Amino acid sequence: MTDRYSFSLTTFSPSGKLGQIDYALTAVKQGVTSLGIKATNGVVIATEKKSSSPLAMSETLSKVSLLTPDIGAVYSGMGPDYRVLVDKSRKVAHTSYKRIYGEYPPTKLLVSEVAKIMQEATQSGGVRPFGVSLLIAGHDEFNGFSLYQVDPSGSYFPWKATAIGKGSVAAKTFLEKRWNDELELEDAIHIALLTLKESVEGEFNGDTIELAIIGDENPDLLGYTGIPTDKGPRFRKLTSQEINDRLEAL
Amino acid sequence: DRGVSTFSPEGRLFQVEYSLEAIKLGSTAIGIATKEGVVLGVEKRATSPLLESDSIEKIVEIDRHIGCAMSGLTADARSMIEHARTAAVTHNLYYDEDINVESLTQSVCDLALRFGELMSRPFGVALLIAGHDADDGYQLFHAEPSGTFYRYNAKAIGSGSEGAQAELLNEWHSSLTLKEAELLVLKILKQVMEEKLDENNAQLSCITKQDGFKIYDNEKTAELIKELKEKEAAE
Amino acid sequence: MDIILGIRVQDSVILASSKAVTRGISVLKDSDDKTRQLSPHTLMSFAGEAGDTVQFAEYIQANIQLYSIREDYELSPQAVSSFVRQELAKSIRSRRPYQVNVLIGGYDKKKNKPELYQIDYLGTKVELPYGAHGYSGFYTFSLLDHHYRPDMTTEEGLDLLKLCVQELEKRMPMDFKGVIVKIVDKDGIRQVDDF
Amino acid sequence: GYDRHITIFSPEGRLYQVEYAFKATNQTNINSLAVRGKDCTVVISQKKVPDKLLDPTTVSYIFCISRTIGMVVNGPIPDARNAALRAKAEAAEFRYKYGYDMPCDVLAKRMANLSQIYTQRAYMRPLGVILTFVSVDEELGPSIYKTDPAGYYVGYKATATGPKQQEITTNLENHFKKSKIDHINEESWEKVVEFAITHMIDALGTEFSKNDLEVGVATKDKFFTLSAENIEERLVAIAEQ
Amino acid sequence: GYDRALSIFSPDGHIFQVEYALEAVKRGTCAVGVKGKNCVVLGCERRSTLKLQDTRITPSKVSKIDSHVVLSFSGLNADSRILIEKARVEAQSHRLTLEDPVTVEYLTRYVAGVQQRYTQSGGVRPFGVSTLIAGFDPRDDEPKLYQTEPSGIYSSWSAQTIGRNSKTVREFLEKNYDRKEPPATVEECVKLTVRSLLEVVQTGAKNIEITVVKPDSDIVALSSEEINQYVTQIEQEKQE
Amino acid sequence: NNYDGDTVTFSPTGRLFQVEYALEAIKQGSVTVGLRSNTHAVLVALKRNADELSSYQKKIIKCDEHMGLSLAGLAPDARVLSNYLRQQCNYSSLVFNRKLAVERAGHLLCDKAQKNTQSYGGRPYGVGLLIIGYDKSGAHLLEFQPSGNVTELYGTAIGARSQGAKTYLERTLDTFIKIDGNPDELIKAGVEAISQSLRDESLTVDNLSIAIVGKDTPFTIYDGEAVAKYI
Amino acid sequence: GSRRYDSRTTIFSPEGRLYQVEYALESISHAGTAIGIMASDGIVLAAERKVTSTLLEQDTSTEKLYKLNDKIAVAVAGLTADAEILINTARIHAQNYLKTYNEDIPVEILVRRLSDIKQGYTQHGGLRPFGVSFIYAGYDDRYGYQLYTSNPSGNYTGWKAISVGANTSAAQTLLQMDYKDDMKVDDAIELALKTLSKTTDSSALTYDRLEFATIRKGANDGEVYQKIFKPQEIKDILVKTGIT
Amino acid sequence: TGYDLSNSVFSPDGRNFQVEYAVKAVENGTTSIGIKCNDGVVFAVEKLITSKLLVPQKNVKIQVVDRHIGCVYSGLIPDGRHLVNRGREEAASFKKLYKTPIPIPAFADRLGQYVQAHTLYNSVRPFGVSTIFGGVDKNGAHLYMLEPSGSYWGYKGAATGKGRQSAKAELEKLVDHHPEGLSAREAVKQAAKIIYLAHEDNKEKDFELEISWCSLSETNGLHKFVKGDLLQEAIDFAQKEIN
Amino acid sequence: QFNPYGDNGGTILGIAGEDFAVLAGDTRNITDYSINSRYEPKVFDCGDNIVMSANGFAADGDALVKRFKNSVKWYHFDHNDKKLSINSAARNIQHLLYGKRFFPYYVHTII
Ligand SMILES: [Cl-]
Repeated sequence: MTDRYSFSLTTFSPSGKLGQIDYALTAVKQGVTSLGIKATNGVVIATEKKSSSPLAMSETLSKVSLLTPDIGAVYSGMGPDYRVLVDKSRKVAHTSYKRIYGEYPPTKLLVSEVAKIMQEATQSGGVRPFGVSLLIAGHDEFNGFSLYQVDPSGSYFPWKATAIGKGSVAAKTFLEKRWNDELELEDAIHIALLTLKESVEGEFNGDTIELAIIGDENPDLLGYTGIPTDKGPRFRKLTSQEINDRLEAL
Repeated sequence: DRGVSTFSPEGRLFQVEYSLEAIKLGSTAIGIATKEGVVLGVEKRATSPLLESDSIEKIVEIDRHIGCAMSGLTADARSMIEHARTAAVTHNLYYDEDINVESLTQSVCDLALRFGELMSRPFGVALLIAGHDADDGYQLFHAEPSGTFYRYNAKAIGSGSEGAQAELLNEWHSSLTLKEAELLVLKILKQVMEEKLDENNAQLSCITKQDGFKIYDNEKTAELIKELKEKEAAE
Repeated sequence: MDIILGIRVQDSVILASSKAVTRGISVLKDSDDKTRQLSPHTLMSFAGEAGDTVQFAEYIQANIQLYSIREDYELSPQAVSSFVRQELAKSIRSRRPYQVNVLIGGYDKKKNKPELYQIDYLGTKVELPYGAHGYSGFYTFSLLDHHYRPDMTTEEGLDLLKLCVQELEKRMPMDFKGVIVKIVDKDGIRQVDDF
Repeated sequence: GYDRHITIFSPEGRLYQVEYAFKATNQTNINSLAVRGKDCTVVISQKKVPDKLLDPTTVSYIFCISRTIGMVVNGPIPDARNAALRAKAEAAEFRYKYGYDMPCDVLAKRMANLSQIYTQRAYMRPLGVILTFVSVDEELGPSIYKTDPAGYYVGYKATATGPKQQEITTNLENHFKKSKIDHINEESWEKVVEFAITHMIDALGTEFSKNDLEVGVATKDKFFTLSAENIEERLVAIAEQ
Repeated sequence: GYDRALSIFSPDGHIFQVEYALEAVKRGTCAVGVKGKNCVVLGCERRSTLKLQDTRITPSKVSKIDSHVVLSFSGLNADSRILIEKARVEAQSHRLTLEDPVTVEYLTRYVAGVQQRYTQSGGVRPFGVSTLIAGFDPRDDEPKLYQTEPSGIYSSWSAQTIGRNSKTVREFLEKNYDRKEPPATVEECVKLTVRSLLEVVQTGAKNIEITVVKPDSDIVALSSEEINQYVTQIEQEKQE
Repeated sequence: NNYDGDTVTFSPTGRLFQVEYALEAIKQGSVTVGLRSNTHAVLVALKRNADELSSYQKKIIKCDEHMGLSLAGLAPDARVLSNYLRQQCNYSSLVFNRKLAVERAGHLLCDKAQKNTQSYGGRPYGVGLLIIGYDKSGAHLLEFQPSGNVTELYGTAIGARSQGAKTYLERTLDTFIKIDGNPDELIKAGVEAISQSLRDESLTVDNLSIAIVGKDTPFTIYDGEAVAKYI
Repeated sequence: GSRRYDSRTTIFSPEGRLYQVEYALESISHAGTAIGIMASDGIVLAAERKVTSTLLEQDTSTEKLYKLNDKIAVAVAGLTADAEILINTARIHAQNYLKTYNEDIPVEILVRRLSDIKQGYTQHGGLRPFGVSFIYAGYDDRYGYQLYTSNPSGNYTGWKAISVGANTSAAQTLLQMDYKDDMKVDDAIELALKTLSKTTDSSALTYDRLEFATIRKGANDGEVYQKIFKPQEIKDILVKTGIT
Repeated sequence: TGYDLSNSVFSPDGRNFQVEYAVKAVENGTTSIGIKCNDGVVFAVEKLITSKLLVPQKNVKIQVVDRHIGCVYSGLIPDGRHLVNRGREEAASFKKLYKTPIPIPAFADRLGQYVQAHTLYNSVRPFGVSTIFGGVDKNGAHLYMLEPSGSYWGYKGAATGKGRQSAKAELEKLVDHHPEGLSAREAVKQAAKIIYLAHEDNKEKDFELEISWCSLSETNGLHKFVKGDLLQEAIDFAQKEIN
Repeated sequence: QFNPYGDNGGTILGIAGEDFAVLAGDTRNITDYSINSRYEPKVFDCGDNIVMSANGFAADGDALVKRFKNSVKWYHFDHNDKKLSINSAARNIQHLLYGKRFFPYYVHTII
């Protein structure tokens, strides 16, 4: 018995390709489109809620996840792989940072820790790479707002705006025309909804779209009062109603 | 590929059988047992004339009463000798006595099959273990990588083994003197060796109850070589 | 083990270490050298628990010599002293700590300056103009406070050292059988045979 | 093609072992169904006992995981029981560690994460089973959550699993289009079971005796399975209307 | 832990991994060892496809194991560092327990034992390295020169070469080296070593490294100009 | 063919080829015979040599004062298994002050051989054993096969040409079973049994190997001039 | 068992080469080119970013040039994720040395240890090697300014000027042509950029597709300063040498 | 293909071919049966007499677990012994912790999970035995049958081995003709008959009969072997029915 | 606190002649002021013409004799039924005793 697979399942081919990483990226290509846009006073991340069945409750399945109060994440590719990455990402934020420094990690460093986990699945024994690409939006005091992409290889890149998955090629082109360095958060949400309508085919409403923002602090969502320095989470998930309001003036 | 500890359809371990082929490529080693002592001789076989032949160590002491000759992948024998020397000294420590030649051989042969997926492969070297004890007297053993050992009155291992063994079959009798056995090893070595036998490319040794295990000098062997040539020309 | 002294002067470091080895009511030896050369320009004297002292000294010596071969380069006295301190700092929280106190006298060839470090068994390091371990310090420190000057020569340092040994021989309870003196300077390490 | 033997990616970004585990799901040739009432969650499954020598009471694919959670499995019984034992242990440990009964959806996620590990780690094979968890959660009310060999899971208004799953699914879809609500508007669990059996009869097109069915019911603070006579009583009520 | 038996026997009785490790040695730059009457000289080739090199900081081919023993090699450079490190550690460990520096034979035996261990241990491949180990035993003036190889066998040599085109330079040494009368002086020994490398090298500029080891820890490396003088002298005598 | 790479693989017809190949190693081995009466149990073994200059490979091993075996196949594997039996017999004596039953001895060997046939990396044992003994329920003879299968018998034989001796014992069953209180006659029957497996060679003084255990007889082995009586 | 699926990453070819190391080098040859040039009064590190997108955040980005300590930096060529694993190890190793000896780690010692880690992955463990080649640029008080390179084999060598990644053959010829020993930093800056400008696979070399860094003694009196160039600073140095 | 070369690998059908190959080894083995009765169970097995040299009554195949459970199996005999050794460890640790002897359904799952575990990895081989087992506990009598895949069910009657179909047919008749129930002493007689009838499928070598039983009334809820007069009475009953 | 040692009393005596040797010992076994047995032998024939007694704490004494008797048995198995000489037995017993140097057998052994 015991795990006898102590050797790498991802290796270099004669051409220099790492096959399993390439094939993981192919799985991401098949995945549903998700995107992220950075504004001057915030960041928006969005994706389509592809329902497996109309009997299924799509509210129970959350594609956009809170990692820290000021950091959020969305993906394209294999959902189960994403779910466990979110669990590990939330934990590593505590174990390797918050329990040491008494504060949440900045976006770039949390991204770095997630990238490390994904890199190890590329080299460690008896495992395949994760079949997902992440988009991680976040805010911190000294770096401000930021948006990162993380690939199956463990590589990460900062973006002004980008898209991943099914219709990423067209969606990136759309964002190049609309993006400027003077965009306000509401303008970025508007552009996000426009970009996403192109890739979505069926119903386009608050129930089939999942969208969250990294913006101003939310004291009402904090849950308590009495500490002035604690002002609330910058991460907020837009409700089904809030999305539909913006779809009328579209 | 395939498992290291795999049986063939004939009922033999592939790796053990392949290690035996490596031993056939090795240099010749011959042992002869008499009532006056046991003689051990080896072909040095220097790969180049610049190589200082006296540094070729294919005959080796295990204890004062046990000697050892080797043939095959000789580098593999180092840990076997190390184990044998430890086993011999350890037994003396535990029991205040010399260890039996057979018990020493058994201890070495226990390492043999300790391979698989323990070490990664069998040993690629065969050993001739010669010695003396009070119970069974002068003895010669042939220790293989199969974990098997046979006692022999006389035995040859290495590239010229089957030709030398057939010669030993005819020449050996129970009343051989030590001097007769020394010459007989030189005679048979000279027959199976590629290059011409002399004191530099061949080495003799013996183990007697009185003086223990001794490797002969190149001066002593040279005289035995000269004595051998004269006796063959004398009839 | 008992008396080890160290004096840093203008151009050298001088180490003096007692020759006696005593066990019970018997002086087993009166010519013991309580020092090891760590490198050509670094010398370490030692004192403390029996066995621990030599075992520790030689362990450090081996490590520094290994470094010298690996890099083909001599570590600075400051670097060696820091390495030694860390080993003792690890040791003190071990199952069985090294009960050894050391002085490290070295000549830094890059700075062209002598250096004397005092380290106790807890891993407590200090750089000093003059140092001592054990009960010796209770006499020699006050003596050196008075007579020591920073610009002294090696000869002046030896006379200053003679003054310490004389005081110890007068007021110390135990017979420590004199001292072996060694000088560390730009030209390396040498022993004074007539002291 | 060793990329089809272990759980590593194929050139087109697929895990064939996971896909083949899905096909093992229908090896038993049994269809299951789950629906929610106001106060309850009902799950029903076909019971096929082909051999006459079998003890029919021991032939079951429904499991009582905890006092509040029930689980029905679609797949071979060895993997089914493997999953059942693990879930029971996980639900027990959860209660011990965190001081309250493990919710249905949390257990579903946990088992789904375990299933995900088998799709990524090579030495472990996926289980060839689809696990449907049912309860009346104290926070979320009547609950249906379903796990598969891919490690995917999601909540359900209602659901069906098996070879003829699609026929049952659309049958339920068409009812909820008509009723305009997320559940069966019914007071007693007895009539919710009657609904479940009635709509399975319509979808599959077969009639059922008392021994052809297997029923599990989740109410507040307990999940229980029905006996043959409890089902027979239920079948009589359907026939008399 | 990774357990796979990588070094295994083949039907014909060969361990291919060990034999393929020898091919790596054959690819490596040439290295030569010649021992005279009162000295040993280690010569080493450096390939000249690498210009813009920094020779101050680039790892030297000949490595000091202790103050009295040196080690040169042919084959995989990265592999050699592991053997050299282990040897240097064992050298200091021997001084610590035996209170005497290693003999050249002992140091060779240790390094050869390490190389052998990697030929029948699970999860590891053999060292793609053959070494020339030279020096003088403590309080001894007899020169010592040993060779090791991936299989683990080791032996003593009056003169020996390893690496690429080593069979050519071995041919040269076999007729030019007299056992009855070895190079009597340092100059004679260095010249014979340089001559032997000039059969293979190309140019005698910054391609040849020479290291001379003499008794009582007297080791020095020759500079470019010093080596170039031997190259200039040999070529003028050649034109005859 | 494709299903004989290791012991962990079943063939399409449900066979374990590595176990069968291990069984083949026994057939190549030199013949050995086992038989018993109600009072004594006897092992007879034909020893094999490399050549005339070599010794004859010892086939019989003592496990306790009341138990031992003969081997056929890989001798080092017999050494491992006999050593295990020695330890188990010994554990029974030290802990329970109880002589190990010959039946339990068999059960222990069966379970030790089995584990090597169900796990990756390992290999089956390549040797067959005939265990004799005298315990609280009288004389016993067991046959061990490296598949794990252990069988209690009145008489049997394993190795090359073992079918000849096995047929003889099947005919002689009624005779030799009643040889009670007579060691030399029970051996004679065993020596005559092994003689039915001989071809071109005959039983010589340094070729034959006999062992016996019984009611008032500890397990003892006879070699050399001590077996000249039975030729 | 699992033997069936083992690639055997740490074995020799019949020619005596390490398959996986050779294939890792092939991978690295497609990575963006990185150049190191050592002058008498400093060192230059120049690297080309891999096909940039206009919506990439350029100022808050790090892909090629990483800081190991105050005196040592590295230029990366290959898998970035692999490089970061090794960089964190190197950063820790430098701090271990400082903690032990109270002195900044000599450049070669850091390089050797990082190279020894790479070597390990080629000889044992059954894992794939790191698909990374480094250019180490650093200073210490023994050898002064130093350039090294290491590759997946774990072999390292010292250089006056060197290139890694794509088009090294062409890049090394150009460096060999115009390099001389009495060169200054400002001249080396110009050489580094000119070489990339000619070897690049892009249409034209721009500020947004480059990472640049210097290690001078240009601080105040006998101390070393590391300058990781900002986007605007690269834009200015590109105009100042007349490339744009 | 190659899907059948490694254990724990799903074929495109969703099948584990290695387990199905282990079933072939079971089908090759001798016939064994189990009969559930009024207040207990009865086990029986076919022992092929390969030779006259086999000692009668002294190669026992049926195995006891704890003091109340009987186990019999067909296929690779060593694999069956390994499974029983585990069963005994499982039963011991249950009784150690919970005091009461292990219930039969509880015991059945312990074996089931263990056998199922040997279908999860390629580093182990599936079990080459189908095991018929059962006994008496607080809830009464239980009979089970466990297969290489780890699959088990409760049974009124159970059979496996080379003559399983002949035995199954004969078992089905008993279930039909005795709806109210079969007694313990009757089940022993019936067990003998069914083994003799199932021996028609293995009739080259003649055989030896071996029976055991657990009954609340007859054996006081403990597992015992049927021997002597009661065994010979059952043999005679079987001999009379074949003729 | 639990004390793992005890004193079982008794005394033993060994004398050697020219061609013979005797090993005597009383048969009384005690704890404190109570008699446990009037006949409990503590002199044992261990085979190979070696007699042994380990007097003091009887539990340690019995354990030692038991282990030496076993050592003789395995000496035969491992060395072709060779007779264990009295000098070899003595050295073997030293290792048995010193093996528990830091938790000793509380006995005086005579062979
Ligand atoms: Cl989890």
